Amino acid sequence: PVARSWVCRKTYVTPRRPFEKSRLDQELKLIGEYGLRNKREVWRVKFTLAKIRKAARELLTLDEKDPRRLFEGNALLRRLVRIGVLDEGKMKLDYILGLKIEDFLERRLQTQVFKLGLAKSIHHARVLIRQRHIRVRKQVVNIPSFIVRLDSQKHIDFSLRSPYGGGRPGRVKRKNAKKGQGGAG
Amino acid sequence: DSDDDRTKEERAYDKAKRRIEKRRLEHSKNVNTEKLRAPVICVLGHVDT
Amino acid sequence: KKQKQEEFKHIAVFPCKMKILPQYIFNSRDPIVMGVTVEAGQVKQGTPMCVPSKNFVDIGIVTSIEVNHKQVDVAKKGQEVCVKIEPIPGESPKMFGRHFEATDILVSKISRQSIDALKDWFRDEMQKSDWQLIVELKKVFEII
Amino acid sequence: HGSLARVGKVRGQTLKVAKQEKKKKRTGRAKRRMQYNRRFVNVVPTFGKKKGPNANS
Amino acid sequence: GKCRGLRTARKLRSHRRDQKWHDKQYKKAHLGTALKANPFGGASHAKGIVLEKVGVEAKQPNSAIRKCVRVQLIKNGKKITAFVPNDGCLNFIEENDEVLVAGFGRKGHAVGDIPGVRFKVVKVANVSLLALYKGKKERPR
Amino acid sequence: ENVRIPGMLIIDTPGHESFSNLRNRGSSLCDIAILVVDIMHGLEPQTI
Amino acid sequence: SEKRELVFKEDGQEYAQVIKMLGNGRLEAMCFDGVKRLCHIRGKLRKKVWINTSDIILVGLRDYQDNKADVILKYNADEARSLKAYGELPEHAKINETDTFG
RNA sequence: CUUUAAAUCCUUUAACGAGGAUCCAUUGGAGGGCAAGUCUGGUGCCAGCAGCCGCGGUAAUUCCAGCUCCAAUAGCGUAUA
Repeated sequence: PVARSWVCRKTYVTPRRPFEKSRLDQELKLIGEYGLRNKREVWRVKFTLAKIRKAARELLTLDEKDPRRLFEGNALLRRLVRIGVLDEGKMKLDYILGLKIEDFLERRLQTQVFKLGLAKSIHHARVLIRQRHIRVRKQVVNIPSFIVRLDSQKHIDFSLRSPYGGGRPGRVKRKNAKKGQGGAG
Repeated sequence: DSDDDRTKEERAYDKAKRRIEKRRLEHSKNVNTEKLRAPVICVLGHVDT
Repeated sequence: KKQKQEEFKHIAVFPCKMKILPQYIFNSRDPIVMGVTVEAGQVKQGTPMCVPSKNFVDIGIVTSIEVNHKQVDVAKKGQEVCVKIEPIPGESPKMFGRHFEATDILVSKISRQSIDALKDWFRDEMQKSDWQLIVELKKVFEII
Repeated sequence: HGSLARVGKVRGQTLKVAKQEKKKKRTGRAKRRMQYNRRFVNVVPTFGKKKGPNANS
Repeated sequence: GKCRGLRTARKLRSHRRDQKWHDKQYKKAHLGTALKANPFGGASHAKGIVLEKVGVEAKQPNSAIRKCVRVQLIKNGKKITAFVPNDGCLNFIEENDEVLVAGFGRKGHAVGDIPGVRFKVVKVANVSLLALYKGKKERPR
Repeated sequence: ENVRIPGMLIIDTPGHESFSNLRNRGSSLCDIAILVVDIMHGLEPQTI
Repeated sequence: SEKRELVFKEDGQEYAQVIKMLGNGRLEAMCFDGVKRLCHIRGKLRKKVWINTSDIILVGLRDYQDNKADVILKYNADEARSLKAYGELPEHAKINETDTFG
């Protein structure tokens, strides 16, 4: 009798077929194009899309003009709009079954920083996110798998402690200066 | 820099061994003259003695 | 080791080469009474007897060893003893002077299992002369 | 020959060689993208059986 | 099904019970004779004592001789035949040694060309046999 | 001098049959040996 | 047919003689030590040569068990009496052109 | 510095701290299922591999060792229910 939780669920899912050409082809294509680490995060993005698709199928199973159907139909559509992946004009319940993995991966923090033009490459963007340089509305984020909301898209900039956004120079810069006045004097 | 060998696993304990025999040596150079340990006596003999 | 002797007494046969004395024959057939002198090895109960010069035909199984009508179990080399030999059941009885004579040197019939049995644990009672006799009975019985 | 049933025969009498230079890693960002663009851009699909990436023939 | 009536269910249930009882894997898994006759006693791994080393012949198309170990089990006390897994590994073990034994992966059946052997050797003398093969660990003295 | 010592350490030892050759862990450490001798017999092979 | 190289014993071989023929692809041979051994047919000797009874056979000894062993190669008549003349076999070994009396 | 009965754990912050950034990522496989070399050298129905087909007979796309390659990745393989 302890005060614990014991509440945990799996986020990714393992596919049924272990070896196949084409599945590996677009999985490697998505990993290479979006700068992902390995297949676990694309499997968990597939699992989140599977959850949303199952909820949409269950909600469309129920008949029209039921208050529960309208209730979490409006809730799910409002959540998908607030993420920003869904367009405002596509305000319909059966449009949930018409988007794919790259739409969810478009709202990643890594590719949002890469499209903002303050980073050179996608892997350079992932390193720059990973190494505590970008704040999200006066709050630094060091992880790449961050879902940027639509309201927070226009408030992404460098950290004030980072040397890129204005601050103290880095460790190798002062070491280079110390070597410079060591060799000069 | 080349101070130790290629792997630090067999070179890291050398400083620890140097400190444990210098602790052994120093404990043998600061010694007391009186109030030493308790000696041992050793009873032996034949059966039915 | 006492129990090992008791249930391995029949399977263990000591080697023995025996020299026959002339004209000391009493019974020629059923049983075999012949006063025969030990020249090599030792004689025990149940030891078979054969002839090497007559393509290895067994004589019979012994019953008792008598030294001047006194039953002695073990007889060493150089003693004139009297041995009562009985024919084996299932085979025909033998007679003296026709099947075998007094001009033949008699040896004990031994088996390779008996040699192995004397090798494994019988180190105490098997001497250097008995080892040489073991080598000779290996070299005469066409066994390796 | 020695004997038929002596264990570790071909393990014992085989020759011994050493290793080579250390390879690098990019955690599959170009480690598998190199074989992807080898199979896509470099190697053309020839009408036949197959054409593998490790085919040293 | 065939007997299709609204107010009957126990006939279907009893027929399904009898037809499920008249099976092979269900009859093996739900009887005490199969677990009693199992040398492992329903365990994945077990420990035993090495007492003999023998060599069995293979099947007809595959002509070789395999090195296998006679092992007496600790929990039960009956002899089995166990097969050492990898090349050059019979010399790594000797007589009168504790050993860890496990099945091949056919749920208690012979695998390949080896007759009468359904178990394999994993660990001997509380050290892994794979580390003994690959030289990662040195054998106890 | 008897006041400064931190007590005394006592080792008892075997010496029956099949025990006289286990003095490696009994005699290689004890400083002052004491030999109890019986005057009825005197010398013994294990004592010498 | 051709006079090949006559091989001697190395570490693990012994000159045996077959005294009784076994079925199911197995063989029984009498080695020249005094004990009994059971023999198995080589995979290279599966049908190329038919080993009969009462002939000199080369058997490979096994160290962890001395009851089961394996044959190697067959000596038929001429290398048999030539190596008999070399003196490895003793006088007690009879070939006598396959006589069954012993 | 903070937390804490008092510390340790996390976070913040001085001074250190990376170029082959040796501050070195393994685990199983490469005939079919089933991603992946008719590569090189050795024993040549022996040693062995192999869940199943089957590979081993002195040209081994399967054994035993080096090079390359694929699979998942701080994780991977085996046996049991």
